[PDB]
Amino acid sequence: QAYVKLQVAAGMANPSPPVGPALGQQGVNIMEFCKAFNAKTDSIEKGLPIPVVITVYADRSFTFVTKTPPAAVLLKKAAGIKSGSGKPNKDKVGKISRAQLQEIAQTKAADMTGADIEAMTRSIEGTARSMGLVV
Amino acid sequence: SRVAKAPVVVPAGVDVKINGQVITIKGKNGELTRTLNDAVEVKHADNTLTFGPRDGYADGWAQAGTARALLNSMVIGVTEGFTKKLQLVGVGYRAAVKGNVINLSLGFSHPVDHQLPAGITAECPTQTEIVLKGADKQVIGQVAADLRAYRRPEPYKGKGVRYADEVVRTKEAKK
Amino acid sequence: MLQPKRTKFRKMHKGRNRGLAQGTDVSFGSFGLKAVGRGRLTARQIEAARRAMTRAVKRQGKIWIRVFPDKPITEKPLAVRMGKGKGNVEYWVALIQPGKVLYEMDGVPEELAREAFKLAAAKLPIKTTFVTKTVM
Amino acid sequence: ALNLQDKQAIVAEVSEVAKGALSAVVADSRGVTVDKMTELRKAGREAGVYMRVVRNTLLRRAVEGTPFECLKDAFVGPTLIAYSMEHPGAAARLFKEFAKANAKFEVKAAAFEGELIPASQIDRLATLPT
Amino acid sequence: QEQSDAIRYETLRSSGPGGQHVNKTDSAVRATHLASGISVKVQSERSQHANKRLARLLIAWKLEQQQQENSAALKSQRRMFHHQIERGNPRRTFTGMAFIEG
Amino acid sequence: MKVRASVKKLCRNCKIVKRDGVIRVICSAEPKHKQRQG
Amino acid sequence: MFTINAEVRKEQGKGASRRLRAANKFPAIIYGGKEAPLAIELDHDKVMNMQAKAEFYSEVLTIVVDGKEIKVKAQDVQRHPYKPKLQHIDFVRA
RNA sequence: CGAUGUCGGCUCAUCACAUCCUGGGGCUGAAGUAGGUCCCAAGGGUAUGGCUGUUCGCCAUUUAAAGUGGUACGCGAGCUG
RNA sequence: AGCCAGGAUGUUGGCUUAGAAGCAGCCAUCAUUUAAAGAAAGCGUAAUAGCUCACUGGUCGAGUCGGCCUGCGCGGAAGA
Ligand SMILES: [Mg+2]
Ligand SMILES: [Mg+2]
Ligand SMILES: [Mg+2]
Ligand SMILES: [Mg+2]
Ligand SMILES: [Mg+2]
Ligand SMILES: [Mg+2]
Ligand SMILES: [Mg+2]
Ligand SMILES: [Mg+2]
Ligand SMILES: [Mg+2]
Ligand SMILES: [Mg+2]
Ligand SMILES: [Mg+2]
Ligand SMILES: [Mg+2]
Ligand SMILES: [Mg+2]
Ligand SMILES: [Mg+2]
Ligand SMILES: [Mg+2]
Ligand SMILES: [Mg+2]
Ligand SMILES: [Mg+2]
Ligand SMILES: [Mg+2]
Ligand SMILES: [Mg+2]
Ligand SMILES: [Mg+2]
Ligand SMILES: [Mg+2]
Ligand SMILES: [Mg+2]
Ligand SMILES: [Mg+2]
Ligand SMILES: [Mg+2]
Ligand SMILES: [Zn+2]
Repeated sequence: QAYVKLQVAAGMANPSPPVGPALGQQGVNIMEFCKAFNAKTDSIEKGLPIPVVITVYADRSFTFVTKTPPAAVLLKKAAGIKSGSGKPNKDKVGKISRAQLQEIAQTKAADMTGADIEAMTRSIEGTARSMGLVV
Repeated sequence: SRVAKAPVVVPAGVDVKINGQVITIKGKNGELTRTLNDAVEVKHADNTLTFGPRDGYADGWAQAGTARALLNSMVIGVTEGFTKKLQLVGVGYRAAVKGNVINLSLGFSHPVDHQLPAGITAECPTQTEIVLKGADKQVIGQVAADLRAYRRPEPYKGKGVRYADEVVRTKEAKK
Repeated sequence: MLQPKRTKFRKMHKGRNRGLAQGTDVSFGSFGLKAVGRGRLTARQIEAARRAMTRAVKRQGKIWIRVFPDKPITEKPLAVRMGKGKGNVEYWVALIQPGKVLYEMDGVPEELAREAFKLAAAKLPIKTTFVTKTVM
Repeated sequence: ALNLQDKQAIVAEVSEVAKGALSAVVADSRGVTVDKMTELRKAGREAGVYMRVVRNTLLRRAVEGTPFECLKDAFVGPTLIAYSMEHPGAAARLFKEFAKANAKFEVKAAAFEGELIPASQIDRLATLPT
Repeated sequence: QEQSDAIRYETLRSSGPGGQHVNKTDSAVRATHLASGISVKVQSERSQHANKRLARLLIAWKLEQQQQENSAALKSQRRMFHHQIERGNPRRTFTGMAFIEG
Repeated sequence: MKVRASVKKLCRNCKIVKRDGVIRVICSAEPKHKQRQG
Repeated sequence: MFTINAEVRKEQGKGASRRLRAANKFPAIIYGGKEAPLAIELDHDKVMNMQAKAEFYSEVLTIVVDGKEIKVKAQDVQRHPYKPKLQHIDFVRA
């Protein structure tokens, strides 16, 4: 029920500008989500986006369970760049490697619905290829 | 054709009386009599009605399908009947019933007073909603259409008499 | 607007336009716009159809014009009597007999060629049809 | 699908029923994508992708396929009862997993016949190798 | 702006008729340029068609003048600029033989 | 209503109907697509 | 393999060929070799369906005329100028 | 061609509908007001002046509107000239 | 054809933008769980959010679909 994922990098407490009214459409407050978010980000490093499920239940007591950091920012850390690629196929921005890709896919295995991590490594391979990153 | 294939079952306590092209169906709700086109052959088979073309009639099957649908609606009407639910939208709009006359306040300078036919009975659970019940599907649809024609739902706010099931597409005044 | 660069004579007899055409097979492209009807296409009409089909195919593939307007058509100016010599050449036409392949096209899919030829045929005075290369 | 692809699919199910002895049944009248994804993840984390949820239980598709072996499954065709084969191991534990699947928010449409692989009854057999 | 060729023709009788067939025939052509305000009336020929052609040329020519008085008023404005330059409060001041500042 | 000699389906939801010997296009989605041959 | 049933034309010429094409047939001729040419009439629809295939003009064809198989190849086809129709076909004995 | 008198005005019209107004209606880039466009519709109605011989046109001021055409560009054995 | 469900993961693809998250535009237009799902066909927003669609499976249970050639009709079609 209204389980919607719209947040930013954890480094910003009370991320009012980027998200704003969407996080406060219903009778939900702005403070409860931020306090839960920081409560979780105590246990991880700061600065990364973190997706969370949000059941806005009637008694004003929401159930939230979080996921892994986005593979987008994770492959951004892997490429050590900020901008991925524009007009990708004409000009190659950077080059990326299968084994470290497998290192990427092994750690996020628990959250992703994949048993053979080779499939998810092909998935992240295609993701990087579109991202402008030929492996 | 394919509609005419399916026989119309007559439940318990539904007196069917075929006479040439005139069929009188009678149920707990009421009685409905309807004459069919000459091109239709209708026969009652011990619990059911079946329809087909008469030989020498070009549009036999289409007429038969129409007859099958009409008689099936007659069956449904005499057993449980049909109901249409209108519900007014807009400030100041309301409806009331006085026996068999719906009094409508739809933003007019005069009272709108819709008389009903014999078979249709109306009621208003609220001021906004009009639920009307009847045996004949065509008559109830026609009365609902008349009421909705009193004030057709506008496109800019959906204001007007609307069918509850109806979705009123809303337009925006672009500035 | 096609027009002969030079002509050996400046004016031409009315003539007649009986008979079936000669360029009947698709010869250069893969698809063709064939004339079912009979008549004369002006240079303006040929240009208009060519523009429509070129724009429809997005300047992709290749298009042949298999008819060329080489018959000059004269008109007398408004408010002039019936004698006093032949009128001035105003435009050029190609006589079209039933069966004439008017335009050909390839390098495009068959459906795109059909769509382009439909838009082009809307600009022509004669009735047309869609044809394809036939082996033999 | 033209007849050839249907023939490969029927050969596939015949091969799978030949290869694997045990199986389970499921009917998704109010089978949610969540429970379906969980039954897929169950098969995946236990073993390879061979395990499927294939809904090929027609009166002329699975009923045509079964006369090879497990002819007793021919009667099951009516009323949309699906299958989930299980190749390796003697009497794997995924029979009861559908019992929990029906327990947790399903209208009870599968009715858990169990197809009597050991020629048992329809009622659950909680006894399995451990 | 080059106002579009949207001429509109109205063909009527001619002024200063001189004759029965003239009194009765409608041969003068009054042309009007829409979104301009230019209305001419050509009747300097025996027939409608010559007047209509002359009217096309004359609409062209009257827009050509409208252009000419427009550009000529711009000419006049540009010279008048040469007489309205106050040789005082400078917007900007440059010094020396090499314009050394701003 | 568009009254035309050439009435066509303008989208998916346009439907050709012959009513009282007149070809008409009735569109549930778009009232602008309502057409009547004439 | 394409097998084309044919009849020997009773009469020949312009009017006769018009009459065949009106009666949903069309003329054709088998020539080639030392045998004299054979003028045949063919059912138009059958042969139109056959020649829709591209191999109609490549493979060897069998014309059955008077209960006699003749091996040919389609040498040339006369098409109606603006209709999907066949006017005449040349077969060369194969 | 042993004569079918022209323009305009006046008087008196009559018909058509491709409708200016009034009437009905669809769509609208139709909130309302006011519009735009199309469809139906010919019952009735549908300016006075200044200038010019004018028709027209421009202008002034009206009007619900100041329709478009046919009628020997209706109408001189009806008038004017 | 109607009827029941899914229509997801990478991903909210990166930019330039004021913001762009399928739907402002440019390009790539791929890969994964695969009965099936387009870096998105349409609708929806400030951007989201959100509703259909593609496809797919389920029920029903005999025809169905659109191209071609053709006969005869229909609209297009207003005047004193
Ligand atoms: Mg000659
Ligand atoms: Mg020639
Ligand atoms: Mg003189
Ligand atoms: Mg004259
Ligand atoms: Mg009617
Ligand atoms: Mg019209
Ligand atoms: Mg002859
Ligand atoms: Mg005379
Ligand atoms: Mg006389
Ligand atoms: Mg009208
Ligand atoms: Mg209107
Ligand atoms: Mg009148
Ligand atoms: Mg009248
Ligand atoms: Mg009348
Ligand atoms: Mg009356
Ligand atoms: Mg006249
Ligand atoms: Mg007169
Ligand atoms: Mg008059
Ligand atoms: Mg008189
Ligand atoms: Mg007079
Ligand atoms: Mg007289
Ligand atoms: Mg005088
Ligand atoms: Mg279906
Ligand atoms: Mg017609
Ligand atoms: Zn539409």
